[PDB]
Amino acid sequence: PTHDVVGVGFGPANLSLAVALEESPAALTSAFFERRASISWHQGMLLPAAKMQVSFLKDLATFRNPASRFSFVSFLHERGRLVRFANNHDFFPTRREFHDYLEWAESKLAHEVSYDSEVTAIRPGPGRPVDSVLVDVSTPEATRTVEARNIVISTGLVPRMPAGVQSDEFVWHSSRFLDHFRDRDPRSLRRVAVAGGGQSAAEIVRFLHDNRPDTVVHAIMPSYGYVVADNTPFANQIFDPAAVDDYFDGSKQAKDAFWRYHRNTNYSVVDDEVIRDLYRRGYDDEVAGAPRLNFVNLAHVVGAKRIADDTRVTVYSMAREESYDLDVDVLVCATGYDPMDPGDLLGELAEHCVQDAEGRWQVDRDYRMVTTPDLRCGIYLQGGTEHTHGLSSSLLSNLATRSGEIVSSIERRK
Amino acid sequence: PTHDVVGVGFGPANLSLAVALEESPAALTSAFFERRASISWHQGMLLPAAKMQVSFLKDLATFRNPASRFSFVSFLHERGRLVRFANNHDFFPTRREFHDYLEWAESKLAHEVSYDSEVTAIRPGPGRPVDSVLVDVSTPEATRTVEARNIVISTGLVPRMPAGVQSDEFVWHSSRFLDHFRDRDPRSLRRVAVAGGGQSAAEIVRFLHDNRPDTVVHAIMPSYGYVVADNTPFANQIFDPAAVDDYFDGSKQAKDAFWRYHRNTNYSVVDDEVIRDLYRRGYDDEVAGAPRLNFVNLAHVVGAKRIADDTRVTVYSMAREESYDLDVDVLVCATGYDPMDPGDLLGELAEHCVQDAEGRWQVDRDYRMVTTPDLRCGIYLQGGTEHTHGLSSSLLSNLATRSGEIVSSIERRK
Amino acid sequence: PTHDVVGVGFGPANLSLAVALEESPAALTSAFFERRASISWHQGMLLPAAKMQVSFLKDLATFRNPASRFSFVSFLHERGRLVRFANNHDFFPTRREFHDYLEWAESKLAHEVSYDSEVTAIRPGPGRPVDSVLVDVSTPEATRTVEARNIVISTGLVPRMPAGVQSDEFVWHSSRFLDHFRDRDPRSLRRVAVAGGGQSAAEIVRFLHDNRPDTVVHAIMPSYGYVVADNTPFANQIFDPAAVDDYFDGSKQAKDAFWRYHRNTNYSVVDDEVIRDLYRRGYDDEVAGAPRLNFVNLAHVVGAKRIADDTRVTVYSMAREESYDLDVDVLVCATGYDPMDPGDLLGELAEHCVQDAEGRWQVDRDYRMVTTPDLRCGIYLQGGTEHTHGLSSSLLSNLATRSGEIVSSIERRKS
Amino acid sequence: PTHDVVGVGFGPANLSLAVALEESPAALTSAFFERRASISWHQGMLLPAAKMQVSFLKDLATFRNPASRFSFVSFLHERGRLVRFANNHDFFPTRREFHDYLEWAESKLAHEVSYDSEVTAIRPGPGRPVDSVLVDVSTPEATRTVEARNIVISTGLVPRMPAGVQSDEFVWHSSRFLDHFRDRDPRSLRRVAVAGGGQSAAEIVRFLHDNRPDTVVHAIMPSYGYVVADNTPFANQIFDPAAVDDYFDGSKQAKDAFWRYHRNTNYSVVDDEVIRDLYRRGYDDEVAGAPRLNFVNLAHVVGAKRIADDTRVTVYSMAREESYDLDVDVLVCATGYDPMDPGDLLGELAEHCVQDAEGRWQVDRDYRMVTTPDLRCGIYLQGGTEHTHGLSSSLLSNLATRSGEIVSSIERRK
Ligand SMILES: Cc1cc2c(cc1C)N(C[C@H](O)[C@H](O)[C@H](O)COP(=O)(O)OP(=O)(O)OC[C@H]1O[C@@H](n3cnc4c(N)ncnc43)[C@H](O)[C@@H]1O)c1[nH]c(=O)[nH]c(=O)c1N2
Ligand SMILES: Cc1cc2c(cc1C)N(C[C@H](O)[C@H](O)[C@H](O)COP(=O)(O)OP(=O)(O)OC[C@H]1O[C@@H](n3cnc4c(N)ncnc43)[C@H](O)[C@@H]1O)c1[nH]c(=O)[nH]c(=O)c1N2
Ligand SMILES: Cc1cc2c(cc1C)N(C[C@H](O)[C@H](O)[C@H](O)COP(=O)(O)OP(=O)(O)OC[C@H]1O[C@@H](n3cnc4c(N)ncnc43)[C@H](O)[C@@H]1O)c1[nH]c(=O)[nH]c(=O)c1N2
Ligand SMILES: Cc1cc2c(cc1C)N(C[C@H](O)[C@H](O)[C@H](O)COP(=O)(O)OP(=O)(O)OC[C@H]1O[C@@H](n3cnc4c(N)ncnc43)[C@H](O)[C@@H]1O)c1[nH]c(=O)[nH]c(=O)c1N2
Ligand SMILES: NC(=O)c1ccc[n+]([C@@H]2O[C@H](COP(=O)([O-])OP(=O)(O)OC[C@H]3O[C@@H](n4cnc5c(N)ncnc54)[C@H](OP(=O)(O)O)[C@@H]3O)[C@@H](O)[C@H]2O)c1
Ligand SMILES: NC(=O)c1ccc[n+]([C@@H]2O[C@H](COP(=O)([O-])OP(=O)(O)OC[C@H]3O[C@@H](n4cnc5c(N)ncnc54)[C@H](OP(=O)(O)O)[C@@H]3O)[C@@H](O)[C@H]2O)c1
Ligand SMILES: NC(=O)c1ccc[n+]([C@@H]2O[C@H](COP(=O)([O-])OP(=O)(O)OC[C@H]3O[C@@H](n4cnc5c(N)ncnc54)[C@H](OP(=O)(O)O)[C@@H]3O)[C@@H](O)[C@H]2O)c1
Ligand SMILES: [Br-]
Ligand SMILES: [Br-]
Ligand SMILES: [Br-]
Ligand SMILES: [Br-]
Ligand SMILES: [Br-]
Ligand SMILES: [Br-]
Ligand SMILES: [Br-]
Ligand SMILES: [Br-]
Ligand SMILES: [Br-]
Ligand SMILES: [Br-]
Ligand SMILES: [Br-]
Ligand SMILES: [Br-]
Ligand SMILES: [Br-]
Ligand SMILES: [Br-]
Ligand SMILES: [Br-]
Ligand SMILES: [Br-]
Ligand SMILES: [Br-]
Ligand SMILES: [Br-]
Ligand SMILES: [Br-]
Ligand SMILES: [Br-]
Ligand SMILES: [Br-]
Ligand SMILES: [Br-]
Ligand SMILES: [Br-]
Ligand SMILES: [Br-]
Ligand SMILES: [Br-]
Ligand SMILES: [Br-]
Ligand SMILES: [Br-]
Ligand SMILES: [Br-]
Ligand SMILES: [Br-]
Ligand SMILES: [Br-]
Ligand SMILES: [Br-]
Repeated sequence: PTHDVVGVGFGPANLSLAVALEESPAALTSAFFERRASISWHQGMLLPAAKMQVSFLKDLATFRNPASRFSFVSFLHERGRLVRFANNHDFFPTRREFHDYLEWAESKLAHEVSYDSEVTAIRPGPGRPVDSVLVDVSTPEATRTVEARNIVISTGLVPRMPAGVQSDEFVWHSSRFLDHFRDRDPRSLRRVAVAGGGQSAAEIVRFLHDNRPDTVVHAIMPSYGYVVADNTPFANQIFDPAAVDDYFDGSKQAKDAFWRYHRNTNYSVVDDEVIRDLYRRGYDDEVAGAPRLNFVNLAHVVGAKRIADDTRVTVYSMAREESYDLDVDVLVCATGYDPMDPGDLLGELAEHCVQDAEGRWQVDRDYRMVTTPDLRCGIYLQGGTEHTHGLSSSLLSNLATRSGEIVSSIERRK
Repeated sequence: PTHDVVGVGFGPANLSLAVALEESPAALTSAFFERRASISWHQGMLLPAAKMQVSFLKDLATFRNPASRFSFVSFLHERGRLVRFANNHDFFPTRREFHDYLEWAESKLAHEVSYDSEVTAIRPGPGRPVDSVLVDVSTPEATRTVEARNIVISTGLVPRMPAGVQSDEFVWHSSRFLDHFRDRDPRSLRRVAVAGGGQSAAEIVRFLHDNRPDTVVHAIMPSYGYVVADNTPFANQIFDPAAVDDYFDGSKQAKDAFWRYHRNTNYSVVDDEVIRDLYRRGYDDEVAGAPRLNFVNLAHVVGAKRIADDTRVTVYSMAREESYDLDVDVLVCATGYDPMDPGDLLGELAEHCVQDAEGRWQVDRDYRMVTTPDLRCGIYLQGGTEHTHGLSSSLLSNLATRSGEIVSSIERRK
Repeated sequence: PTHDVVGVGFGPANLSLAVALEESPAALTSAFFERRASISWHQGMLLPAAKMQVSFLKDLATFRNPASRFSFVSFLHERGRLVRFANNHDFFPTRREFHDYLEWAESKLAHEVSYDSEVTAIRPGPGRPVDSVLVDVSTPEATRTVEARNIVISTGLVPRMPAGVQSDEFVWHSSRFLDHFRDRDPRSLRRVAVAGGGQSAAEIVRFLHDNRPDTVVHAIMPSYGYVVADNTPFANQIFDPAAVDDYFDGSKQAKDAFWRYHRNTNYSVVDDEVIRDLYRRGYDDEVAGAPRLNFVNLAHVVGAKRIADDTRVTVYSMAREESYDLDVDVLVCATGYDPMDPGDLLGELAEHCVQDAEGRWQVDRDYRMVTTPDLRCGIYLQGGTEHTHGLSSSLLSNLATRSGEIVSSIERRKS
Repeated sequence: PTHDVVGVGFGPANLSLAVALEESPAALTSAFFERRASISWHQGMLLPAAKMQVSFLKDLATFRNPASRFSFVSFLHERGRLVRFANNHDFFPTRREFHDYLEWAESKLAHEVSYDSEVTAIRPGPGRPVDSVLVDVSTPEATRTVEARNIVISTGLVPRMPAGVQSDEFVWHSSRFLDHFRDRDPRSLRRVAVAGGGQSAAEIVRFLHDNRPDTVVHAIMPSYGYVVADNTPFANQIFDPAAVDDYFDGSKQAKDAFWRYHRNTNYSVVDDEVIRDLYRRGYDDEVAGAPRLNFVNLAHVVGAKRIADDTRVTVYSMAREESYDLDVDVLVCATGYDPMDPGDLLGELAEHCVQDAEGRWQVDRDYRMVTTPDLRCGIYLQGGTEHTHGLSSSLLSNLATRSGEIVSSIERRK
């Protein structure tokens, strides 16, 4: 049995794809595979006060269909919270609530996702021309293979550690913060270093300050202070559906300009309110004569070693041009992520995929990889399109339209 | 041809009723009569910067049906302004845009509304007990009559002038502000008095200040300064549909408590931002050495007379306990409105309508007037229920649910 | 040794006064008596996040002297926090910081305040007409009497419990919340009722929510929800120095209008940010499926009794018009305060103080009590002037000007 | 008569110097020369709604002396506007008010500034080593020379036009906008192009939009939309006096990091409120069906020519890598400024001043130019220290401390 489309991974991107498929009048068969036991949307960073970075209007479907049964508003309504929510006058739900929104949408779906199912490889199906791919799925029981005309790869961002630093028992990447943190002894983390100057770093430092009154925190970052995230209406336009076209059709020079001027809409920056809350906390501690937040500015973490009961963090100071050591209990690296890269999954097929001069994957406007003529199957990317489609690639800004264009593309070809 | 329901007036309340009728699976016949040529939603006060006092989520239908084709979001989408709107991160549309929303919703409707049609009386149909009512409609050419099993009266708020003051060519009620203003010679309104301390008074003063750089304005109000409108999330819960119950089922003592603590949510109060804008304007004028805004606090307007080229306003000062005259070109009375009273329209029918101890109409929870067995046809009120249903009666807070409850009620009895 | 002026109590008002005395070129002798061991400014309510309700510009002196050594700005500078503070862009200091500001100002003063000194009575001095008063001061060791040509009474607001409810081991007035709370065992305050819909009530409920995540709280108040405090610029003008004139010279009618329209600038109301924080808290608990905040609206606490291990709170519901019992661990009554009353302290001198029709003290514009000719000794009130001077009387809005006007009055009358 | 110190220019920087001199117990003689007839602080850009970018606490003296007779608070008090101002709860005065503050401070000063006096050169005084400088001052009547042991150069930012574009009758630099705007006839500026994406460009566009209702405006800028200014509390720390030290003592690596991460605090960025107001204006025009603001993003102005009665602006589009002509009435170039150059008055003395490797003036922390032993007189810079002291140089953030440090330095060496 050969499916019209198979989705690899089940985060928000393929969820919105599933929703788009259901709402389309086109009769398309599909299967989705998620390695984890259920939807798990950055649970390691589901901190108490964490808030979405996208407006509730930017949900699974609303921008494409303003009367979707899968809209965030529909979800508030069935939960009996729409009125309460509207009273609050906040365009930004909590991460906690949005996570519930995802699970609610998944349940509503007619079709069933296959959990505990890791896709291990994608191989060319039989014959010429190649009209199908073979998808190798590993369950905890048994391995198997499914066949599909089209495949949609949406496996998410990949944690990135500082060069020369490896994750270990007392060294964590931010993505795994709560998983480690909930599993400690509550008074065996009196000294924590957090590396990074982005949203993750800021939220973790905030949480630590708010959690235990006696934790001392070292916030280590290359800038002189947190840099504000730009979420003013015009800059935010780069996430408009039409701005995808502008980036896509634009020259390399124009693409560079988007990054030069507007990377501060998302990368290595912190939300205004979180910055102000941290600043207020620092100020009040100073007034109380009990400083706890140590901001190590203009600096990078360059190494970590466990020495007896201490995690020894090597810090490079850009001001002094020298390195030194800080001793803590745990090092949290909030040092960001690498883009989704379909390559590692593609091993058979990658040689049917065209690269550009700088060796990156060519991708069509409709998120479809560029292939050899012998490949006729569709390979679509949700994620990993930073270089072709722009800053919206890893974000929640454009779920409805992106998923819709992919579904239309697939239909247009069947 | 006897209609299931006839709507008198076509403002937002009956519009939402029309929408509720179309979305209901119940097959109900209806007709709507509006005395004006088209939807005309306080156009006299459609000032340049005027904002809705209610969230865009509080539209014609969303609270009842979160995926209505008549939602504000659907409107934005069809106009191609949903993305732009979301980027603004403002819950409050402009009055101008909301007016366009109403006209858009009216056009989408399958039913056609009858314009230029004034309802002049409502009479008992032929029968005992009465199973229908007759509805007299006057058009420019003819007069006719319509028979209905239910009526819904939604005529509006009635302009109220100060005691002992009659409107005039030089003495305007705020409701007609732009009708008189528009084409009045600019060089002829150098001195304007505005009576009142509410949202209407504040917006008019602001507009005058913004629009002619030489007008001198006297803002006359009983308070020592504008009182802020309470729109904090808890107080705003009095407009929750569950709060309608809470008022309705509550004792007279409880009802009085709503008004004594929370009338500040709507009556005789001014929006925070409008207050601050006025204050900023006054401050800057002082800095510039050119005061323009004269605030006559602890005061009321008690009379007006035209004397040669001057409108002479008699002001009573509470502080001094005396009266004095103030000469201006025009007096604008932003002195508020009276609730909608169905009584005039009913005439003949009033007698089968039950009153309470204090002489007020009794109304069931579903907005249906209490009648004597002599009457079995339904008379519903959208407006004029301040005493029975509470502060939401004249407002836009609860359109979707009240219209829905009325439609359900009519279907239930049929 | 007869002093020109004696101050009873040493809160911000009398501190203000001490500052005004020092800055005045007039050579006036003065003594201040405070019952407590040191300045103690509503310490029972010094909660972690508590913020001033008045701008830092409304400090001890700035409105009268823009370049005072006692300004809040000066304080920030000396503490090396002025630059940091400026960057925060908030006009409202924390209560904790403001408390440090007061202590700092007191230390800088050339005068020394007598602490642990309770004023127990004020008596007519010798002779007629009375040219001085005698101030009875009780210390832990001894008792003594001092003599003064003028006296300034500034003893502060007085806690007010609900009628028919008495403070106790398990029934606290908000003013003493942290006093009691810091003593009790955490696992023993699982159930708390808080009565009131004002700033105190709201702050206490937020603190409980934020500081113990398994505490259940019942917020009992007469309104349908918290009412917002009006702090918009025009309404705030009622606290302007000139508005004190406007209230004072105005008829009863106009005085009543101030209260009818603008009592919501201060009484029985809650700051916008605190309301939204509480609302956010409730919302997030509902999402998590773990409700903890129970808002009991349109209601009054009418009684409390201890029954075994439970504090039984009798609540009257206005909606239903019945009463019922609610069991908790502690009842906190955030039910407000009564105005300062110079009455009790005055005793005999009250005979020489003139009352109005409704039996209240007559007070001149300069805060001096109206007296018969048999008394020429100045009695000034900082507090307790709500009926003559208006809503600024118990607040921090007008410290600089009021203190300055009292000092000027005293000096104008010395000669 | 040899002065201890001579100030060239009398803007806020030297004004704070004059104040610092008067408050210092040191008896130092001084003279100040200003080319203009009076204090003239960017009057070309004194637009109606223009706000300070710096807090009122950052005034001429307060950070140094919290109880200065020259504080902004003292100013408000004398003008009887301290109470009113505090009620507003806005840290940012208007530019108009601040200008009045300057003039007020200048009048209070005991010292008398010499206006209409343009410094044309600074030359070494007699014999070696030079112990004084000679300052050539040109008045409308005559030219004279004064002698001084120290000199403070504070001549301000220098307007910078685009490469290939010259100011003219219909091509204006933003600095002269009001001077130019005012003579013109309203009916003659129906089409205006404004180049730039910074605070100047944004304010000018907003003013045009607000001041005429028919003007069509082309906003031409290299970014995809306005970039928000970073004004969050850690970011404002860059301007702390203690941060001057951090920048000064830091390596060249560290210095680069300040600019890389935090130039957005000031350069090529727009205040949050101004951005939202422009966005609101664009939105309402679209609703009204009358678009007037044309945002020409990802673009540069590269030439201008007058052709009959139009100004032909050549625009380069990065997106299309192409240029085209845009015809208008006036081109306003809001393309920024070039930092103060100590060097152009310096002439011969420049031989005795030390450059570094990249050819830049060496400057001591106390703002004094590094000289050979042949020069012993002090040359101080307020402005032109971007390289050595950082982003605070042209700004108002640090007037009190900078002026105080310079006064102390001069006293110390005397
Ligand atoms: C803490 C935090 C918070 C946010 C964000 C990031 C982070 C780190 N983001 C960005 C983030 O990229 C976005 O929110 C989504 O996670 C993107 O959804 P995806 O479907 O692309 O992948 P997603 O990252 O959700 O995961 C895809 C799934 O594929 C699975 N998978 C991987 N390999 C597989 C295999 N071989 N076989 C089967 N399954 C496999 C993974 O297990 C995973 O569940 C964000 N952006 C924004 O615009 N607004 C926001 O609020 C946030 N919030
Ligand atoms: C300037 C201004 C602005 C606002 C508001 C009021 C005012 C004065 N309001 C309140 C206002 O009542 C509400 O917005 C609606 O107008 C109420 O709808 P009805 O449909 O109930 O009245 P209206 O909307 O007043 O409906 C009445 C209609 O009936 C017609 N009519 C009257 N008599 C008739 C007859 N005999 N025969 C036929 N037709 C007849 C009238 O022509 C009119 O069109 C408000 N509230 C809120 O919550 N948010 C807001 O933003 C605003 N905005
Ligand atoms: C929790 C809280 C918080 C605030 C406020 C109230 C409360 C309850 N207030 C109002 C308050 O009234 C004001 O801040 C000061 O307390 C008033 O100064 P007095 O100096 O008038 O009172 P207090 O400040 O009450 O001064 C009275 C002193 O006299 C002493 N005393 C009493 N009897 C004595 C005796 N017989 N002998 C000697 N000493 C005696 C007392 O011990 C006390 O120290 C306020 N207002 C505002 O405008 N902004 C704000 O931010 C706040 N904050
Ligand atoms: C529209 C606008 C608005 C602002 C700002 C810039 C602009 C363009 N700035 C930055 C600006 O640099 C600052 O406000 C001051 O103008 C700097 O003072 P100087 O005293 O340093 O320059 P400034 O230009 O003010 O003074 C220079 C003076 O020297 C005179 N002069 C030059 N050469 C001379 C000679 N040879 N002989 C005699 N006189 C001579 C000039 O005539 C001029 O009066 C700012 N920054 C900030 O932090 N917050 C803010 O709000 C603003 N606002
Ligand atoms: N509440 C939410 O919804 C939420 C929460 C967290 C994250 N997110 C999202 O997750 C995505 C990624 O955010 P992120 O914060 O996790 O990463 P970033 O990629 O946004 O964070 C990286 C930061 O660490 C710094 N860094 C790199 N190497 C370092 C080193 N050796 N030592 C110290 N610091 C170092 C970076 O500096 P430089 O880049 O300058 O070199 C940068 O400041 C974003 O889209 C973000 O919005 C969302
Ligand atoms: N951060 C700060 O600076 C801070 C903090 C706390 C307080 N304060 C100040 O101190 C002053 C007083 O504030 P406050 O909140 O302490 O007291 P408050 O303003 O007088 O409020 C008292 C409240 O209790 C209610 N109440 C009275 N009896 C009740 C009963 N039997 N049951 C339930 N509720 C009852 C009152 O309702 P009704 O009046 O409607 O009947 C009112 O809501 C104010 O000036 C205030 O701003 C300042
Ligand atoms: N209210 C106030 O107090 C106020 C008002 C105005 C200005 N200021 C201050 O004055 C200083 C300068 O502000 P500013 O806006 O005038 O200067 P600016 O910050 O340098 O802004 C210059 C802008 O023009 C752009 N640009 C340069 N060449 C261009 C070209 N050929 N075509 C199109 N665009 C071009 C720049 O782009 P790129 O940088 O990307 O190259 C930049 O966006 C700041 O300190 C500022 O805050 C204050
Ligand atoms: Br948290
Ligand atoms: Br968004
Ligand atoms: Br709901
Ligand atoms: Br890890
Ligand atoms: Br483009
Ligand atoms: Br689509
Ligand atoms: Br609302
Ligand atoms: Br759209
Ligand atoms: Br009228
Ligand atoms: Br307007
Ligand atoms: Br008048
Ligand atoms: Br009269
Ligand atoms: Br209802
Ligand atoms: Br319903
Ligand atoms: Br707290
Ligand atoms: Br205030
Ligand atoms: Br400081
Ligand atoms: Br107690
Ligand atoms: Br008055
Ligand atoms: Br005074
Ligand atoms: Br000279
Ligand atoms: Br600032
Ligand atoms: Br003043
Ligand atoms: Br030209
Ligand atoms: Br020019
Ligand atoms: Br303007
Ligand atoms: Br550093
Ligand atoms: Br740079
Ligand atoms: Br163009
Ligand atoms: Br400095
Ligand atoms: Br200094």
